Amino acid sequence: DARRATWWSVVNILVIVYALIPVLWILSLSLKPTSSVKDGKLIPTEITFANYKAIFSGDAFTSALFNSIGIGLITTIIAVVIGGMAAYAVARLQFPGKQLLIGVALLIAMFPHISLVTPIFNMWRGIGLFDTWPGLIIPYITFALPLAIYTLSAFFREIPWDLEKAAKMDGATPAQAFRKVIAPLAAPGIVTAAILVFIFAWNDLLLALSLTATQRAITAPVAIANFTGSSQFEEPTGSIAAGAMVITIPIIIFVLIFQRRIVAGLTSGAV
Amino acid sequence: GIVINYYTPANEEATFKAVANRCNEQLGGRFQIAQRNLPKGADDQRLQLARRLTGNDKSLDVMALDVVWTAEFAEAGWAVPLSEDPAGLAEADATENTLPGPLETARWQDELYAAPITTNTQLLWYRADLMPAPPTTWDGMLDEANRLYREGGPSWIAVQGKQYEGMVVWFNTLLQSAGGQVLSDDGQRVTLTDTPEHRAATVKALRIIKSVATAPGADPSITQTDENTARLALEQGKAALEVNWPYVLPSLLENAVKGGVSFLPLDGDPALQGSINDVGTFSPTDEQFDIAFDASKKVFGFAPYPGVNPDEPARVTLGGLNLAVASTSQHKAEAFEAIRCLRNVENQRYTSIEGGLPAVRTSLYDDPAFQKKYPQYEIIRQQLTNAAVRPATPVYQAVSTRMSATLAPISDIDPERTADELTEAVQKAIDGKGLIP
Amino acid sequence: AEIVLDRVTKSYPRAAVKEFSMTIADGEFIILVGPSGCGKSTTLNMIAGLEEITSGELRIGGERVNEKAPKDRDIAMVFQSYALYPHMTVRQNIAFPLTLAKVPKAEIAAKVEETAKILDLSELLDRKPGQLSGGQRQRVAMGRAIVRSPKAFLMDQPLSNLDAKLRVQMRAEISRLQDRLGTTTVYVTHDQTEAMTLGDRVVVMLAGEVQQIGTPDELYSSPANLFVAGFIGSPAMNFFPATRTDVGVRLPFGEVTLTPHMLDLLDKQARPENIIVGIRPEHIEDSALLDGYARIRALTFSVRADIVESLGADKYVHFTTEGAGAESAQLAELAADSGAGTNQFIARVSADSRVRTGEQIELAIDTTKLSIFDAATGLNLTRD
Amino acid sequence: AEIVLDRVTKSYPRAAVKEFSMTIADGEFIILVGPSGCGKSTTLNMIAGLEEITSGELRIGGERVNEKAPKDRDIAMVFQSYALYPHMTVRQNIAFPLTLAKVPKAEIAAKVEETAKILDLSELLDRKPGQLSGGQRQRVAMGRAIVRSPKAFLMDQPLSNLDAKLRVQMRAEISRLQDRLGTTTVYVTHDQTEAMTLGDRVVVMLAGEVQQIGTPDELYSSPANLFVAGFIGSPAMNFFPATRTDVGVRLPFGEVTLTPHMLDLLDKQARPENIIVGIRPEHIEDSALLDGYARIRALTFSVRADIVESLGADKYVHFTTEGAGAESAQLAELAADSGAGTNQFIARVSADSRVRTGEQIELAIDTTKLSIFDAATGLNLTRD
Amino acid sequence: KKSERRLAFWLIAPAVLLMLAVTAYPIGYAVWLSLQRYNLAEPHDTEFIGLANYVTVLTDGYWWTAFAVTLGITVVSVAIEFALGLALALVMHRTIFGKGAVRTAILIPYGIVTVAASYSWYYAWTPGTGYLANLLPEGSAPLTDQLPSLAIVVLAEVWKTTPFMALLLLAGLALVPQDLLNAAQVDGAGPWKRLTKVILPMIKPAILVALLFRTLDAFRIFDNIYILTGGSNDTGSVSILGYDNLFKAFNVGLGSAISVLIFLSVAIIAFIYIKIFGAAAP
Ligand SMILES: Nc1ncnc2c1ncn2[C@@H]1O[C@H](COP(=O)(O)OP(=O)(O)OP(=O)(O)O)[C@@H](O)[C@H]1O
Ligand SMILES: Nc1ncnc2c1ncn2[C@@H]1O[C@H](COP(=O)(O)OP(=O)(O)OP(=O)(O)O)[C@@H](O)[C@H]1O
Ligand SMILES: OC[C@H]1O[C@H](O[C@H]2O[C@H](CO)[C@@H](O)[C@H](O)[C@H]2O)[C@H](O)[C@@H](O)[C@@H]1O
Repeated sequence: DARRATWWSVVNILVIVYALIPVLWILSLSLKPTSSVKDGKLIPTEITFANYKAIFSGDAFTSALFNSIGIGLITTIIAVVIGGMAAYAVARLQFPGKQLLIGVALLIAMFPHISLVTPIFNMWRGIGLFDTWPGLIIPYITFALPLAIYTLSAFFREIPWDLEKAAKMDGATPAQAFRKVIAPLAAPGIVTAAILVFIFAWNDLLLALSLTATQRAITAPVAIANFTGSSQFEEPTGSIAAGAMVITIPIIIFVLIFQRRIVAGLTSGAV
Repeated sequence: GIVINYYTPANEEATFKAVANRCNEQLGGRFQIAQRNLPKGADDQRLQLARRLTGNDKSLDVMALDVVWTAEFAEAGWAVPLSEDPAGLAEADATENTLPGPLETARWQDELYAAPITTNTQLLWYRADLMPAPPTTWDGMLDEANRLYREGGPSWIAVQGKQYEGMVVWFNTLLQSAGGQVLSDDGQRVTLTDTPEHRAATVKALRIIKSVATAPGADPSITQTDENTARLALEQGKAALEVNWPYVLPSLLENAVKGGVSFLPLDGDPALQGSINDVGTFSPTDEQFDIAFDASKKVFGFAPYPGVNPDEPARVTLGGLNLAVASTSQHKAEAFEAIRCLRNVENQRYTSIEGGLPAVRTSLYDDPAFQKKYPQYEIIRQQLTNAAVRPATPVYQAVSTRMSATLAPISDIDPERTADELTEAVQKAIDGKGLIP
Repeated sequence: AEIVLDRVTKSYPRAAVKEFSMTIADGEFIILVGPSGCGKSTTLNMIAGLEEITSGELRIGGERVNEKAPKDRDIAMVFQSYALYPHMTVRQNIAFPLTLAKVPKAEIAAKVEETAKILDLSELLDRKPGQLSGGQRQRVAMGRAIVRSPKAFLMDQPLSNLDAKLRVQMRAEISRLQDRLGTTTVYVTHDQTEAMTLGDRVVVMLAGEVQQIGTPDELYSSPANLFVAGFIGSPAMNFFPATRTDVGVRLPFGEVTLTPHMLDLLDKQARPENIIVGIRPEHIEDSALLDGYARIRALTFSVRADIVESLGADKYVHFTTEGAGAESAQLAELAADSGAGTNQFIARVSADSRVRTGEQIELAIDTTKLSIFDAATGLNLTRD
Repeated sequence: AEIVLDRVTKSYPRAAVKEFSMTIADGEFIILVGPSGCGKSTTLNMIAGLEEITSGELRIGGERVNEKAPKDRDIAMVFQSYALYPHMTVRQNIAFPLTLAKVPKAEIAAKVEETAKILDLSELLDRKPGQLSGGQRQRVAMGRAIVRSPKAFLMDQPLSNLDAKLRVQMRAEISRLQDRLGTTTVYVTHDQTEAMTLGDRVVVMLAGEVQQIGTPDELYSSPANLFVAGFIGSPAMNFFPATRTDVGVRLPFGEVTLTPHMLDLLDKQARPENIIVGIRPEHIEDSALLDGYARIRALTFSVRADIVESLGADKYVHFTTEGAGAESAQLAELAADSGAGTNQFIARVSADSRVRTGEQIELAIDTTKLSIFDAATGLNLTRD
Repeated sequence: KKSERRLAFWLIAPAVLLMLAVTAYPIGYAVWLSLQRYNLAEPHDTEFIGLANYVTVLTDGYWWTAFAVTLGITVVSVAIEFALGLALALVMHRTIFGKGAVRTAILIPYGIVTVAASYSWYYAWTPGTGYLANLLPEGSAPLTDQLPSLAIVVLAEVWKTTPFMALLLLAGLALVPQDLLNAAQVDGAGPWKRLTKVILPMIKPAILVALLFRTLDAFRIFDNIYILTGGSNDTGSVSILGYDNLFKAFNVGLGSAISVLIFLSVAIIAFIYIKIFGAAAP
């Protein structure tokens, strides 16, 4: 029906506009020269790379990005392994009280950071150990594991373990058959859970901020939250906007690629 | 090879990078000097520093702190006192040739805990292209801005109005100027309303704040105008006036040479071609400074800080930076050689001449080349004869946040009940009770 | 290769294969019919090595095998689920068992292509599973069995998910390749009519005990018990629990004057007081039709036919009658899955018959098709 | 309701509901039939207002139903998947349309009790579904319809979601229900046996238009075309091409002479070129039996038997030949999905037959329905 | 029985070595630490005190203002984020076009770094600068007044958190068979009762976990107030009060009492869902 198809065509662009303009705004506010800073036009003029050149001029961002990625990978891997090791027992084993073990994790996933920050800073994790990566990786892992348990449990409810029964008639030895049959089906699940943990662990500001304060471990959200101008007497907003555009630039292209996996993992395969 | 982490607030980074480079070139192979930025804001500057000592960081060596806090660090046993050089030299170098006021900020109880490096008071900046003699009284200043508002001109006052320790500077200048003070001389008790003369002082100071906060044609965001906004408001041509610090000078000249401010087209003159540095700083030649300033002085300029009464020149509040050596650094004899050469008598020539901060080595204000290149020098010296300190006691910061938080909006205050409100909050902060917001 | 098993057992918190035995010669497609919740899948799992023999023994001709590992034993199962490895191509899914058995890649390329020519996959084989039709998918699961030139074949109701027109089609293809292989083989089912379409000897269970076994024509013509008799054949037998009267059974619409051809074969033992008599709907005639001496003597009665319908070339015709329908021995045991409204009896006429719903129809019956069982036991008096 | 529908014209960017017209009436039970994809569900959706009437009109009572809203456009519907709201009680699932229609609580209570007695649900209407499983839920779904006493009814195809055995009770109770109601109903299927059972008329369609419609016994006995004759009476005829023959027919195993009455039809019009002969699996017999005054016209033959069906209520065999019989006007659509083969055939034989596999099966034919068809259009010549 | 139980307990054991000594132990230490006259600048002397930290937080007005503000922002943000997220889910579920364009766009505000999403609003709502702020009247002062400031805090958090909630509702909703709706539709419900009477009573468990997960995460907010207003004008939410009382003043005893009192308040919110609404795991 051409009128209702037009109405849907309108609804589709409206929701795209709602999601994109507060992003394109940052790009435009960054690209606007300091003459067009304080000029109210959203449509830019005389756009310049000078602010982006000023981000990479001096080593201030290199360590923030490189530490964000390093912490992302290590907290992903340790969460994926122990979260998968839990998820196999949560799916395949049928032990008494198993609902408690899944129930408590989805609660501590939501726990209030401004509680945890006081005791940890006043412990051997801030007085003994302090700013080096373990002082973040240990709390990061804790908020990551529940998301690993949920998403990996959803993938292990999806795999038919009766494929193992078929495999145990395709010869017998599981140390060959299970190894060769099951891993190709496990892979798209585990890589999706790894992506979602990497992103979910990326942006917990209160712990990233409160436990670091060095050129090592001052991760990408903290770097921009301490940043307040590239220069002495330039209007700082264009430089801040450039920094925000730099920091976001990886994770947009990252989620842009893996969309089916991302929505399936959160939706437990429902879409 | 060892490197020394020199912490600085972010407002004077390019200056301390130039100073750091000089020192790093002068020192030879001993060790490197490297700068680090704390935030721009006058208590976040403390937050990110105390967090590096409450946790035992080894990446903290030399730190620039605000003249207001030092009693707290000293009483906490951080910021180890200047007696402890193997060279013995820092306690002499700190005493050697300073302005006397800043040096008296740097000792908690007889012993020095830091060495002064910069000091600053405030100047009343004004647009000579649209106004006559710089309004002396706050009342006359509001009168002149009212004229400009009715004429349709740059009506804003651009005061340091925000809920932070950098605003308590302003109020405490008004209270000191009106003849009151926050704490007793001994620091042991409140004194905001100790005598009915103090009641009159504080209530007048609050009326004056309320007046500037609410007069018709005021700047819309004046509850949230941080210090950095004031500089920008004048340079944007939106304010005919401000009461900023002594460093708005070069920032304007720089923002007139590198394209920028429409009322001063110095960017149009061949004399300034290549005058700005390839690191992005200004740093003109002597003739380029002189022509930039001689073009500016007809449009833009300064005066001593306005009075509460018609004829009582203000007890303007003392500000600055004191360098200290941290407790936690593993080596530290090397950090004392760093502080000595960071406050070197040549080194701080650049700190004023191009960095905008007033130097503390006394002779620089007598020297002719400095007195030429630093044209505001005589007003600063003058004010440092009568400039009021903030009350040195370790509770200061806990008081100053309580006082500011009681004046949460800068408008919207009943002066009389707010005077009691200030006394109550300040009392509780000396008592150390309750929660800071 | 033949197989045998004896004295068998299973257990669950339920003796699912309690005291079973069988022999499974070359070429025998043994069909294991019965109600769901017998030891069906579980006995095929025992034979496949996926289940535990709690007592008794199994033999693949070459050895006893209940003692043996899941290595060897009943090779070449196919799955009721049509289970496959969906990341692989269909050609790879056919090839996989031979590649796991280290078969050379030229030997794969031959036996994969021959199997894909036997099956309906010769064009489709380059695709992944699930991107393909369910009969082809099932066919790949049969390919998985076919490729391993196996000792046996195990079917697991492989017509499960198909529509009926495709079930009977694939039943022919299974018959061809069962005969072409000559394997000893097995196929469990709950479908009685489908079990008549192929296979050398039906076997039937009440739960874990064999009720009967034999070739399905012998099974249909000479059933041992009312349970196995009533389960067999498409038209369910009209059963009358009844008084075992001296003339033969006196059903009140048209009494059975039983001739000596069974009545003297009854009188060779002490006669029962009560019986259940069964007759096949296919054995009734319209009494207004047929020809010769049968039209007089065929046990005739009239009842108001409560429905009729043609089914194409015939008419199924329905009516109600008296009988002791509240009691059971091997009858309520069927009523578990189906069987109610005991008074509703059914008959079969040709489409040439002028009969219709809602009229008094004369029906004719004879003693050649009659069957009788103990009202106390459900065991047949007519045959073992 | 008056049930008059015409000129579908719903064709997609694909003929879909393209030429259809219905002419249905009060009290009728109609079956809609064909292969998958014909627009059977889409025409039911247009009747239900789930699509709006593109061309012509849909009417019932005095109403332009074609132009009406989806709400109450068809006053009852039932869905194959037994559509049932899982959070509710079973009683609430039944009451749902009546509480949507805001009927008073005493009327709800009386009518839900009535409905839950019209179906055997009186012990279940208190319990939630899933606790009330699919074997009861199948009844609950059609319970929704009954609370309206609906002016017209769409059945969809309920029985095929259920397992094959229970359909004996389900189809009996569905027919009883229609008997108890005395109102119009329509049904859809992909199977001819499901249509012939309990139907008043059958409509067969393809590509959004009717191929033929009528009473099912005429539709069976008198098909419009050979592809329709392959659909109704699912044991389809053996079909063979011919050029022409001056007395009757030629076959791979014999000849037919019949009588002049059918040859008159062939010479009744200009259709003597390529033609089809189509003979049922019915009208075939074992040549050892049915001899007599008819035996001279029984036209006996024999073919080697490869496979047999032998359940004893009746019997039948496959038979085979060689020849280029792969021709199709539209018959490939019937060949595509069951029993596929160019020279593959079947015959019925009575239970008295004793023939087996691996031998020459001697057989005879009954003249009284032998039939002939246009090779160009597929049309039946003997009766439309 | 015991064989797979033994295997399972040994496979679970790492995920209770972690998520105990790095959750329950920190909290348990935070309890003891709340019982102390302990200031972080003088660790050489400390004293046990019975209740004075808890009584202080329970009676000082700066706790109650910040606390009441988090409840307000919680209920206001969650209600809007739900009602929008529901509509957003339905659009991306039922749109007729190639939906991958919409699925692309709806992930972006989910994925994006929370601080960068926040500077966007900070400049959009500052006068003479934001394309949005520039179309308020002169003298409007958009960001400095308390209630307007709270409105801008809410806007950033609904724009940032509603896409995740639209996925939890979508996953709660895409399970629903279309024929249940076709039935409600031919029975004459229309769209309003298709939503209210038909589908919502199915999706109850999924909407309850979605509301809970948005509620606790909306309670413990920080960055979108810190980057955007710094707790000024008394706008500071409950987490930011627990920041300043440890790193702007050093009384770790009181900052530990805030740390516990937050956590018990979150626990009581979770209890209302888990008991009074059931809300069990999906
Ligand atoms: N591993 C097991 N543990 C416990 N009980 C079992 C197990 N395997 C089977 N059973 C029992 O056997 C029954 C399942 O039937 P079985 O697997 O023997 O064949 P079936 O599935 O009934 O046959 P069909 O596949 O034809 O339906 C269940 O009711 C269950 O009680
Ligand atoms: N809303 C629609 N848009 C486009 N095409 C449709 C729509 N509804 C139905 N169709 C067409 O109708 C067909 C599906 O319904 P139809 O009754 O024609 O066949 P079917 O339902 O698959 O058959 P069966 O009911 O036997 O499975 C599809 O092939 C499709 O092209
Ligand atoms: O000169 C640059 C410095 O200006 C500010 O410091 C002044 O105002 C303070 C409070 O904000 C006073 O306490 C201080 O004594 C003054 O120097 C600013 O706070 C600093 O960060 C700048 O470095």
